[PDB]
Amino acid sequence: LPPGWEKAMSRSSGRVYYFNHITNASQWERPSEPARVRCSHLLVKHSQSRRPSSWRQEKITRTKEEALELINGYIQKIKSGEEDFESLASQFSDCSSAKARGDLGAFSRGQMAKPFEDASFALRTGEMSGPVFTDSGIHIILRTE
Ligand SMILES: Cc1[nH]c(-c2cccc(Cl)c2)nc1C(=O)O
Repeated sequence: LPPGWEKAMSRSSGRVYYFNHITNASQWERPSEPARVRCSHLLVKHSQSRRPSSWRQEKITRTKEEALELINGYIQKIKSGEEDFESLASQFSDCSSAKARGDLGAFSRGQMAKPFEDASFALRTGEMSGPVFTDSGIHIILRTE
């Protein structure tokens, strides 16, 4: 199985699934290193972010755990096809990258916060992370190239 990926048992269903401890991705389907990758992300900041401020809201008051709830909801809507990643990022990301549908451009190792970087580099093109925690807040990351 590729980097980060492990088999787990579903506690609701009893079926095996796969989890990635690097990107916090999880899926039923069995899965599945570049010098640069290109990603977009959606950031939900909280009261404990390094700067609890954004273009959406001057003073970010939500708790870390309320932020995780928002992230989980967005992942649901992306996975169900109810909303697409780009649209939720444009509307709801606390990163200024929201204005470019969450697109950050290409980057190499040594540039991003390590949890983000490691998540980005362990995704394959087209793959989406689960909740990824950094000092900025909580991200969902989409590897586009
Ligand atoms: C507004 C913003 N974006 C990011 C960011 C953007 C891309 C990757 C990572 Cl790790 C963090 N941090 C912030 C912040 O204000 O802390």
